[PDB]
Amino acid sequence: DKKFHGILDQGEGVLIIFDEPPVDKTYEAALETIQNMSKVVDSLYNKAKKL
Amino acid sequence: TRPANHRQLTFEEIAKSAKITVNEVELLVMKALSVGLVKGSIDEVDKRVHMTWVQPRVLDLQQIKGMKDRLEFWCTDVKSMEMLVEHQAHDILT
Amino acid sequence: HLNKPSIQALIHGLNRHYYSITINYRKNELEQKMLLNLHKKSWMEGLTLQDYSEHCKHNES
Amino acid sequence: AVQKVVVHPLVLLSVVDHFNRIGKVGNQKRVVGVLLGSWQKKVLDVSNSFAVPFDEDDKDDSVWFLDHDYLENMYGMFKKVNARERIVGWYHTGPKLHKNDIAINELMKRYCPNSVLVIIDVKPKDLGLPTEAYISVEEVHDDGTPTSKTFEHVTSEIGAEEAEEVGVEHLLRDIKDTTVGTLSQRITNQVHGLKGLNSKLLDIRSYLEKVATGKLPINHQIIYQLQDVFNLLPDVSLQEFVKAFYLKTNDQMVVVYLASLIRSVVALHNLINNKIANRDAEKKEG
Amino acid sequence: EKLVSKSVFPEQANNNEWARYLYYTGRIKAIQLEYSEARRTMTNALRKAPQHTAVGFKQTVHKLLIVVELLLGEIPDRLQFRQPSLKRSLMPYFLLTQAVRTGNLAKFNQVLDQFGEKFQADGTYTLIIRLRHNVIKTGVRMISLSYSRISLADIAQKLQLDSPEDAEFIVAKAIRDGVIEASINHEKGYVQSKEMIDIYSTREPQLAFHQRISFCLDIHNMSVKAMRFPPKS
Amino acid sequence: LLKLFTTMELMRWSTLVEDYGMELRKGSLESPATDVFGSTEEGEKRWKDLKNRVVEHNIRIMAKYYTRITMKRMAQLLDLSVDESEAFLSNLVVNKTIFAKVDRLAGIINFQRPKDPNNLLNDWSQKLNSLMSLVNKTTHLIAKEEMIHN
Repeated sequence: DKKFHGILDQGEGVLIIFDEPPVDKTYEAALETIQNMSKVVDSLYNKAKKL
Repeated sequence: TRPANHRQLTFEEIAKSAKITVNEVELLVMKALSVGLVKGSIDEVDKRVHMTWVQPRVLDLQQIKGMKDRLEFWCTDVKSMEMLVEHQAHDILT
Repeated sequence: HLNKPSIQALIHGLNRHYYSITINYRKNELEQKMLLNLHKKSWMEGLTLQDYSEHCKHNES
Repeated sequence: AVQKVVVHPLVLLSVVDHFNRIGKVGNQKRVVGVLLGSWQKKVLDVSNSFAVPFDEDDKDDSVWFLDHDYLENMYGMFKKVNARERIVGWYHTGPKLHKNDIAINELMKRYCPNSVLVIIDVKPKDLGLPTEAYISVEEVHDDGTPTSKTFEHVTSEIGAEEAEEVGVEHLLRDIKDTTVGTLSQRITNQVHGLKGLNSKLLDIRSYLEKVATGKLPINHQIIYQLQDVFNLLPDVSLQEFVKAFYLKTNDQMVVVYLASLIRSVVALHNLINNKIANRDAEKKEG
Repeated sequence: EKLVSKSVFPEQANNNEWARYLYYTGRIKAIQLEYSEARRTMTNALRKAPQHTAVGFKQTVHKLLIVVELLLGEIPDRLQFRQPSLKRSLMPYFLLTQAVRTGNLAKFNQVLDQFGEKFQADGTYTLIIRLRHNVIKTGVRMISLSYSRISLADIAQKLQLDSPEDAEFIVAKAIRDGVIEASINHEKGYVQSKEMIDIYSTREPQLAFHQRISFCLDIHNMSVKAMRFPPKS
Repeated sequence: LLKLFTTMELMRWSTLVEDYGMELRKGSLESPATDVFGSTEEGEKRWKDLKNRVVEHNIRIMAKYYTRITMKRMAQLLDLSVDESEAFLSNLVVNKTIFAKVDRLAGIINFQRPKDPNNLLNDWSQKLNSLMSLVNKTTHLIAKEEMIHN
C-alpha cells in the first residue's frame, strides 16, 4: 500500500528497509515532451500533404 | 608507502608492520586519526582502514626524485588530452 | 563620420562659437593585452565542473 | 598580512606607459615606481601610480638611486589631487626580482610599513595575470635555518572600479568576447585550461628536477605541499564512483537528446513550411 | 550475395527503393544463415513500406519476417496475423507460429504437409525445413527467459528432450549460440542465467543516446542543408 | 576524567571504572568522595547514567570515524551485550541522536549516509578545485624560490 518503503525477502527471512529516491522530474518532463513533439510531428505531416 | 590507488590498508598489514595485534590496530588508527595526523575512515566488516591524508611529511632527495617522476607522467597525460581536444575541435575552437 | 552634430549640444553654441574635433583613441598592442586581463578568467576556470546539485535543478528547471 | 592586492586597470596602463617613456630612449631594465592606493579590511586597493627616477648598475647590484624628494614631492601633489591614496608599495617591470629589491623595499617601508611590491611583466603578454605582489617578512624560519630578508608572496588579482571599467570596456570594443560564451567559446575555455594545467605542471616539473638534481634547495616546506596536491587526486577507477559517473553522464545525455530532438522537429517543420512557401509562390507566380 | 557485398546502395535513395533493397538483402541474409541481421533489415524494410499502397510487398515481407523470426527463437507479433490485408495471406504461416510455441512437432509436420506446398511459391519452404529441426531453440529460450537456475534434468522435462544428457549439448548450444545469456555449471548440472545489472549506471544508455542524437542532429543538417531557398525571384 | 570526555578517542568503560571507579564512588581521606555516585538508590542510578553517558560518547566517536563496525565488535567496545548495544543504538537513532542502519542480518552497523550521485561527483569536484588551487599556490611558491635563489 506504499506505507513504508521496503521489501520482504522470504529466502532470508528479512525485511529490506530502504529509501525511495525521487521520481527525477527531469525524465518526466522529457517523456511528456516527447509525446508533445510527437503530436507536432503529426501536424507537420498535414502541412506536408499540401506539398 | 601505499601505492596511492590502494590507499586502503588491510588490518593484517598494519598489524604486521607494528607487530600489534589486530584488536588494537583498530584503536591505533583511532588515535592517529584523533590528533590530526590523518583524515580517513575506519571499516570493521572488512577492517580495511580507508585512508585520506591532510598531514604531509618532510621530503628527501629520492622522495622528491620519485615525486617528480610521477609528475612527469601526469603532465604527459594532461598534454595528451589537450592535443586530443584542440585537434578534435579545430573547426569549432575559433 | 564618427559623429553627427549632437542636438543636446548644438543648442549650447556649436558651429557658432565652438566646433567639435574628431576624437580617436590610439590604443595599441601591449596596452590592449594588459587591459584584457580586467575580466580574463584563468587556467582553473573552464575545468571547474559547475556544481551538480544546482546543475540538475537547472537542467530540470 | 594582505590577503589580496587588487591592481586596478589604470596602474598597469600607466606602468606600460612608464616603461615606454624610458625604454624608448634609455634602454634599461625594470622601471621602478610608486604604487598608491586605499586600504581595506586586508585587501590593498591599487588605484594609481607614478614614476620615480631610478638608475641601477649591474656591478655590485647595490649602486642604485631611488629619488626621495621626487617620491616625497610627487605624493605631495597627488594627495592634493586625491586624498584617498596613500603610498602602499612599488612596482618594477623586470620580470625576475633583483638583488636590489630588499634594500629598496626597506626604503618604501619608510613611507608605508606594510609595503607590497607588485611586479608588472609589462613586456610579456601570455597566459595571464601580469601582476605579482610581494611583501617583506623577516622570520626565524621556525624549522632551524638561517634568517634573511626574502619576499613572501601575496595573492594578486586584477579588478576595476566603475569609472575605469566603463573606459576599459570601450577601450577594447574590438576584441572583447561575448559574455554569453556559447559552445564555441566555452570549449576554447577548456583547451585553454588544459594548456595552462600542463604549463603549471611543467613549471612544477622543472623545479622538482632542480631539487632532484640539487641545483636548488629542498624547501622542506611547500615541497611537501606539492605532495599534498599529489594525494588530493580523485582515483576515478573506484567502482562506486564509476557507476555514479555514468549515471550523471547518462542523466545529461537524455537532456541533450531531448534538446536534439526539439531542434530537429523544428528543423523539419521549418523546411516543410519553407517547401510550402516557395512552392505556393511557385504556383502563385502563374 | 556477392553483388551486395561489393556494391554500395546510395544512402540518399528513394524511400520506395530503400524499402525494396532491404527486402532482397533480407532474403539473401536469411538464406545465408545470418538470421539476426535478417530480422533487423526485414523489420526495417517493412517499416519503409509506402503506408498503404503496396498490399503485396507487406504481404511477402511479413511472410519472411514470421518465418525468419521463428528460426531465431522469437515468437512473432500477433497483431500481424489479424490485420486485414495480411489476414488470409499470412494465415498459412499462422498455423506454423502456433506450432512452434506449442512445440508439438507432430502439429508442425502436419502443417508443412498441408500448407507446406504453398510455401514454395512464396519461396520459403526451405527456410521452414530449417525450423523443423530447430524447434527446440525457442523452448530453450523460453526456459532461459523465465527460469534463472533451472537444473538440467528439469530442462529435459520441460522441452521434451529425450535424456538429461541430450539437453546439455542443446542447453549449451543455445547458450553457445547467444540465444541465451546463461552459464552451464557442469559441476552440479544447473544452467545459471546471467545476473542482470543496473544498465543506467553502465555505459549502455549513453551509447544508445549517441546513435539517437547523431541522427537527430543529422536530420537538422539534412533539413537545413537543403532548405531549397529558390533563387530569389 | 574531565579530559577523557573531551578527548575524541574511544574510552573503554571497564578501563574507566577500573581506573576511576574507586576514587569516585568509594572516595578516601585524601579523595573526599561525592554523593553523586554514592551507594544510595539515587546515586546508583547516577552510576548507571555515567555508564550510559560514557557509552554515548563512545558512540559519537564511533559514528565520527567508523563507517561499518560489526555489532559484536561494537558490543565489545561499549561493554554491553549484543542485544543491549542494539537497543542503545536503536534508542539513539529513534531520537535522532546519530545516524545508524543496523543490518541485523550480517551484524553491520553502517554509519555513512547513502551517497547520492549529485554529492559523489560534487565531492570529487571539490577535491579537484582544491587541487587546482594547490597547483597555482605551489607554482607561485615555486616561482618565488626560483627568483630568490637565483
